[PDB]
Amino acid sequence: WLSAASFQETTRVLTDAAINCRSDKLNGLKENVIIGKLIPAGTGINRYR
Amino acid sequence: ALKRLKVVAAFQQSGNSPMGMVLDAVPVIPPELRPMVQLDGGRFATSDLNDLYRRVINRNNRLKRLIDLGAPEIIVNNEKRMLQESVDALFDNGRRGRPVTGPGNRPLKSLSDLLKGKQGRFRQNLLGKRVDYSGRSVIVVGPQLKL
Amino acid sequence: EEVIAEHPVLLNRAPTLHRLGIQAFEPMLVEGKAIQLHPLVCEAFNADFDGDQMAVHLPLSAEAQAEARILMLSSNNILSPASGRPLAMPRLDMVTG
Amino acid sequence: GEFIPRPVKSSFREGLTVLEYFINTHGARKGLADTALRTADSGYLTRRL
Amino acid sequence: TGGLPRVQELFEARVPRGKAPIADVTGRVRLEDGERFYKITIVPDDGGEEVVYDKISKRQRLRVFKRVLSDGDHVEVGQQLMEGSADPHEV
Amino acid sequence: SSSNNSVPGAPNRVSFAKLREPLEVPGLLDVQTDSFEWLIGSPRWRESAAERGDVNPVGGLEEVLYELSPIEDFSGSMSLSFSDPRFDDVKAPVDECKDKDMTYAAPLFVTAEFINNNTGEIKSQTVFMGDFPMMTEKGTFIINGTERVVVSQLVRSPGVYFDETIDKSTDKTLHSVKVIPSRGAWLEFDVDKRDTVGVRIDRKRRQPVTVLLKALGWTSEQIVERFGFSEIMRSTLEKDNTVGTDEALLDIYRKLRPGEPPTKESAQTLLENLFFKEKRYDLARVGRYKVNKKLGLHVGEPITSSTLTEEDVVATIEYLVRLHEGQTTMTVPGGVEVPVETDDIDHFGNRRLRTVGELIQNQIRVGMSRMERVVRERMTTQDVEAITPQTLINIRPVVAAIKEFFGTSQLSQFMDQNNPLSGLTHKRRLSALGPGGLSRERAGLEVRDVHPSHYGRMCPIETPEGPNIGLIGSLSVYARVNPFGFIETPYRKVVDGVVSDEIVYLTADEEDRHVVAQANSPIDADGRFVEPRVLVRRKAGEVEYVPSSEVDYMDVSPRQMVSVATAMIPFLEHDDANRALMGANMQRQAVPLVRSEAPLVGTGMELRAAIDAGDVVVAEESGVIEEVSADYITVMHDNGTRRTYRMRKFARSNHGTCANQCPIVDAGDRVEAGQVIADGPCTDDGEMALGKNLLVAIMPWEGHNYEDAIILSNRLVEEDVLTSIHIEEHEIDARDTKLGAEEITRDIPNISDEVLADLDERGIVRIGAEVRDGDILVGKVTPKGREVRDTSLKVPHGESGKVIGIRVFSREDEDELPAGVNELVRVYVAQKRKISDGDKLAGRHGNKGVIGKILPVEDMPFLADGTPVDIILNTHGVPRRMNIGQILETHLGWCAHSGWKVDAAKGVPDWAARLPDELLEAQPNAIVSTPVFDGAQEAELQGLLSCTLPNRDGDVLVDADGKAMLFDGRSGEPFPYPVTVGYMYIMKLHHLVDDKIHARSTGPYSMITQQPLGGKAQFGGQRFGEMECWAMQAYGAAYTLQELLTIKSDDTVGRVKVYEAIVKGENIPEPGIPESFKVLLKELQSLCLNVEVLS
Amino acid sequence: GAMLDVNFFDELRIGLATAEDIRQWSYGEVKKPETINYRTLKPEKDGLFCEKIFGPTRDWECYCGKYKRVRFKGIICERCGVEVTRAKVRRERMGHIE
RNA sequence: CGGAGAGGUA
DNA sequence: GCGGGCTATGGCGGCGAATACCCTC
DNA sequence: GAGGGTATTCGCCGCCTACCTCTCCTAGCCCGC
Ligand SMILES: [Mg+2]
Ligand SMILES: [Zn+2]
Repeated sequence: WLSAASFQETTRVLTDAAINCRSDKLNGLKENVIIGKLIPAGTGINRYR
Repeated sequence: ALKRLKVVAAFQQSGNSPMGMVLDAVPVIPPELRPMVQLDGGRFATSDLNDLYRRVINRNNRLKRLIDLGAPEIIVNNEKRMLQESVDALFDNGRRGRPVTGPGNRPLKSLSDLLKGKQGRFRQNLLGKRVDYSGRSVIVVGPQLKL
Repeated sequence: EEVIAEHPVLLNRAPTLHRLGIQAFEPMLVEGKAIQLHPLVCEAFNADFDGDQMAVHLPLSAEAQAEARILMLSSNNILSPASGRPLAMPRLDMVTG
Repeated sequence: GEFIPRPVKSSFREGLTVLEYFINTHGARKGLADTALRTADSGYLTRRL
Repeated sequence: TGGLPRVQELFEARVPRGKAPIADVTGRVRLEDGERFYKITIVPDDGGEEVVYDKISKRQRLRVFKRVLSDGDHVEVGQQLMEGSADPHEV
Repeated sequence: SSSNNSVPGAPNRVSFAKLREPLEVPGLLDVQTDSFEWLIGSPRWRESAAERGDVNPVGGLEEVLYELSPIEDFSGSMSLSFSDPRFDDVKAPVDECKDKDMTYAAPLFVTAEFINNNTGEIKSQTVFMGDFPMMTEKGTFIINGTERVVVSQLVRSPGVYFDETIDKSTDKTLHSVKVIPSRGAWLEFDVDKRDTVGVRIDRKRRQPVTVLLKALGWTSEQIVERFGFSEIMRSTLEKDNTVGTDEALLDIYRKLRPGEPPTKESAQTLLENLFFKEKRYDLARVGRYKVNKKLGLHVGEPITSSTLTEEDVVATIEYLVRLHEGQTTMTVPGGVEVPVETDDIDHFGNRRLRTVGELIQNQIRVGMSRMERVVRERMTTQDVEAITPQTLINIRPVVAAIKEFFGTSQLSQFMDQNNPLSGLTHKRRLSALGPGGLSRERAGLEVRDVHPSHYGRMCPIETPEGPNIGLIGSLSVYARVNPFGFIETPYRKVVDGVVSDEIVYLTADEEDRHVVAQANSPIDADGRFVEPRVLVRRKAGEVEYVPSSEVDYMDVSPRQMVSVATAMIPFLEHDDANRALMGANMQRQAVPLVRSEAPLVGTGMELRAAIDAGDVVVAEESGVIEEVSADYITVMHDNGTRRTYRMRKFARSNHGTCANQCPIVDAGDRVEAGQVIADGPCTDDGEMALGKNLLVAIMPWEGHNYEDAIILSNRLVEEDVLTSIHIEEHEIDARDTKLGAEEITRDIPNISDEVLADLDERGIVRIGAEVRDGDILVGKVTPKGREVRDTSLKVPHGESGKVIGIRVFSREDEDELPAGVNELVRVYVAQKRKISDGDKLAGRHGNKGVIGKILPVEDMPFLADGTPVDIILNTHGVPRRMNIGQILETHLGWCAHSGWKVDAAKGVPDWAARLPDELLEAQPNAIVSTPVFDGAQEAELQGLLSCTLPNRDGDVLVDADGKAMLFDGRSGEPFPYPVTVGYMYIMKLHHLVDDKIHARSTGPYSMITQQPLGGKAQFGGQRFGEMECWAMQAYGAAYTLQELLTIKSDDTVGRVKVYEAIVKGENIPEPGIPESFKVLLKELQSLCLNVEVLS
Repeated sequence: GAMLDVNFFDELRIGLATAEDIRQWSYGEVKKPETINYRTLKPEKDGLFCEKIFGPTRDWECYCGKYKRVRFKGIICERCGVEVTRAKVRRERMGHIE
């Protein structure tokens, strides 16, 4: 819900996520950027870090 | 029925209750995230949030006094309507009816607006950032440089 | 001059339409008030010299400079990721000469 | 968008007359404006992609 | 559309601009010509039932494939009858 | 012949003009002045209207008062009326208001009379209506000391407007009409598909128009009588789902004010109220004339009505249906026939010009309506025989709306004062984006265009190059606005093939009817064209040939479609529209150079562009100079009177550029009325001089002038050829505040003695001290009632230069200070900026660039005689960009600099037969002019290059081709091939590198989100945009992106620890959590969502 | 979980907040629509900026001034009722309106 | 240094 | 009478869902 | 009428990045000293 909220229609995404009580597995690139953790790409892959 | 089931199953499956749509309390954002700037000359600018919070608090106190002192159900219902409109403006101003406008007929930035648009938090403060150790000048061609 | 020696600096131009809009060069002090940009990276940055400006960014952590020196160095980025064609190719005055 | 049937008959070396210059500006301004609007649209397309 | 709007309506798969009908089954076609419409009917060479594309505007031009589309011309399972753009969903 | 005869002290600037000048360029600022003196109703406007509009000369304020008054109660027992608006002398002269901060305004008074309709008692008074901002002699309103310009607005003229959109189902015409009123209510009447005609009153549901007629009381018989030919309206009649009249009336009321008893009486009242009134709906005379012209209802009766009528609506519907089906005209009874046709809302006849007078009038109108509501309210809540005019009138709304307009409007724009031309072009701008106009984000591509009606009314060139492309035009040179608001352009009535004088100012609509002829057409001085076929804009801007009998009118000059800054480009017809636009937008950015030099190859629109811009001090009346000094000329008139002109020396413009004015006359000279008596910021002997004449080569040179860059000689730096003076304005004030006692004291708490050396006894730096960045300017303490912070104004980041002037306004000196202050000390720091690498020189043709290198004068391509070229421009920029006009300018600049002599020893040359005399021989440094579209041909340039004078010895350095044989100063060997050389006029743009260089390691940080601050002013840091994160992600660089987004921006502990790590030797610490993410979490919770970070 | 922060995150979760959760978040109630007093230029009491609800406006400084030293840390003021701690707490604590 | 508006550069 | 604080219609396309008009039982 | 199948209409969402400069950020009125 974090990536979709930051993309577009933040109100609709946030309210539907709140209704559905969605949990965001911080596994994406945009989300890891938002929380300020290493992006799972490039020199962030578990192999390389 | 399918469109309705999409919303009903959401509450059915989880332990959350649909009673969260109706509020008995309203949270107040921390002040440092809605500060007032005391420019020289007493020119204290209050964020749009503080104005709406004041509207809601005023109407809540009004309705509280009217119930405590007793009043005809018509007046109390009218005050509850005004409180409902004030809270609706606070959460999402301009969605229903005429936006609550401040000085110079401009709609106020509600809580819903801090999270929307290119100016909202998501696309302004989270994705893009401002960074130290950075500068900017005009570029000119240096032909004696190396790649 | 000793401090900035061999410390990559990421030069950025807006809009950063593609990956090569950010590239890391080696800073050299120049007398003046304008960043001097090597003419071959102009096509990559899509930058001419009619008043265009560019941002400068300095990585700090040893990890960050490793990216700036290996991943992002300009000399290592010669081919366009879109098609693989060379972007540090001579053009304009070089082609005429 | 239709072509002017005149047409422009003088090069930019001989120097265009008043009418030729005007009917050339006709098409030049559309190019500039469409360039601006299309970069605006391409930014949005790139963001979505 | 033939530019950036075309790219947008492609990647968004909206409904192009002119949803030129496409063939659904192989066999010959019994197109009839009218105004503001045609009668592009495809015989089911497979052996089922005929396909119907009638009220689709006649202003829309036909397409040439392999031979220009015409009555009696054989159209394959996905050959496009009109020309222009096809809706990505139906294909 | 030459430059001109109108200006007395015109420099002898010979012109290549072939065609004559039937008319002289009007006053360029006359639009603003003549639209404001109409507003205040000055005697000069009355005289102007006398020889034209003598039928009804009424001013803007007078019109507003007449429309408003009388103000009467419901019973009609009393009335209030206004009349004879009156102005007094301005409180202070223009310089005083600009200096202090007072607005340049004058009192406004009106005679108010109160009449009681049951006692006959009449009480009259002179009620003060506030201070009215006044217009200076140039066209600028001084507001709060700052000088502002009210930009004319291209609104849509109110009235009926048809169209012929095409449906997707029916695929027919769907003719839609909208009777666009001024401050009214839209009453569209569409032809909805399925052969149905309907209304869309206001923006509510679409009831049929037969319903509207039934509400009007119209009988179905009457409708189908006047609508008999219409099958669609007949269908809408019998198929209407409504009968009678009360049904339709109630139906309208159902949507007008839902939730109220829709009684027939109220429906009738509102039907009359919305449209047929004149206090809630006013088409305005501009709209009424448009409607009458379109429908041809009342051709003879004067316009003395601004409300709709039944005839108007029925004629609208009849025109709509006749447009439907397929008509060619209509013959509505009681009026002349008119063609049936749609409306193009781009056509300049369908969009008018809200000049400054109209805008100020509208804002006064809304203020007066606000006052009218108050006076009507107070007319019923105060006892009779105690009411007086002065006790019912509350000025507040009016004085508030005036300030609202002059402070917080899109049209009251901070004036552009980069150079004398920027202001003059600002005062003649047509901005289509204001309140009641288009929006920049929403404006499409049909408005951002050149219309064939723009010819001679709006310049097709000189448009903003960014998002305002087409929404901000410029008024052409000869154009003027008619009383309604539409623009008119001069022509030259050609009669029976004779191109006769008696210019007639046609408008766009009448321009369409006739056939206009191009002035460049070959008139043989005998009133008859040479060839019969001359191109003409036929009807809808279709250029075509025609016989001389068909031709009706003619342009005034080949130079009529272009604006004032685009007319200063030489060889404009040789540049492409894009590059000419860039050059026109660049002439408005050239900075005033310390010395000025008029172009050798200008056009001619530079003396008038300076005498009509208001920076050259044109002498008021003829006389003899008596004493001339740097700060004052004293003309001793021919009647014994002396009028001393004071020169504004080293002032600050709106953009920090110096505003030098220096006298150009001697103590014995005799000047004439209208003669230029002193130069201005960018002027040389009264002509615009925005740059310098530099020797240019057109060769590529070692790659330093690569991709639009420029190579300058060091001579331009040593000799101050391009050295601009800039001035900055630093201010600080000591507010009273609730605590009190704020004082500008010298003694700075917790300060050193050395830093305090400069400040004078009062605590203000001594004028003439070079205050470098960081130095103290005004020691100010803050007595937070010792609690005194040394918040002293200091030389801001990136400032320097001497202190040239201090202005301090003291409360003890009974000054007009803001409320709650005591002192408003202000300082000026001036700095001379030489040209350096990064500055953005640019010619007049769009050949902009940034100086890539300043070579020493030794290693420069020098001619055979040793003269080093001053500038080198790359060859690859010219042919691609289609701005060859710069090359022709270079050639003619060489010819002008060298001087020439055509040898007519045995007959004049063939190529010089039509060359004007006085141009067959020119001494060196002879300034010439090539009018914008009638200048130097190519053969004449060839010839004038063939014959030029030797320099000192009998050696011609530039051959017939125009290319010299240069010597490479860097190596010595001559360049293998000849190189194009000449003198090109280039201008130093206001895009210096000194204002753009900027860097940050650490500094101020934002408050709500702890990201750094933005902008070069408060240090600030460059933004790592969203699409600069995509590039880093694509590179795979994770750690650099992480550090950039965490420990450089909003990880406060991370930031401080990173700084400590770098200053010490320790490794760079690990990141934390973005403060922005926590802010987002708190905001999401505040919405009412229990966001949580599980583990 | 995870309270404020510290990068061991996974599965950031969102959902509707009940009045009980809202009352658990808030460190007080706001029942007076005031922002600040002009004369003293200090936060009002029980307003939208109350130091007893959101936290000190200065580092280790109570409203009344009975405590202004670091050694006094974590003690809730006996007189003014504001908790003594660092001023950054005003960014995190929330209030609620009943 | 927060908002609104205007102008401008690439 | 003056100062301070408190209150109060020139965008445009896509899309979906909240709703006019007509045949059937 | 209920009901369904079609249309019809209106509300909402979206509309490149980065940067420089400037000007305004209330008004009315009711109570208190
Ligand atoms: Mg450029
Ligand atoms: Zn305390």
